[PDB]
Amino acid sequence: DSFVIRGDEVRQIAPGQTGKIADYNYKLPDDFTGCVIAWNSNNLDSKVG
Amino acid sequence: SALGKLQDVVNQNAQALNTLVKQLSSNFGAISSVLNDILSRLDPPEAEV
Repeated sequence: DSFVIRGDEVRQIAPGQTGKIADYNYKLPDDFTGCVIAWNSNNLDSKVG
Repeated sequence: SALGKLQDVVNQNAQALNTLVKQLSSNFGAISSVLNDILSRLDPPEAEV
């Protein structure tokens, strides 16, 4: 999967975590057997204005 | 003092049943002994423990 979220919502992408970005947009199961990969991208996805 | 053994057996069975019933009112280290209250007060990820 591939999506772009903010910094304070990266912790919500995890099995068991709940909130706003993890309950209405993208929900992970409690038995999720995988690896979450995220990194800062404040160089091409943020224009002036 | 004649019907002693039968009375003792009946009392032992009654005490065993009463203890088995009262064991449902213990926390065993949890926050409470009410499954509904636990599920209502905590989200499933935390209430699973």
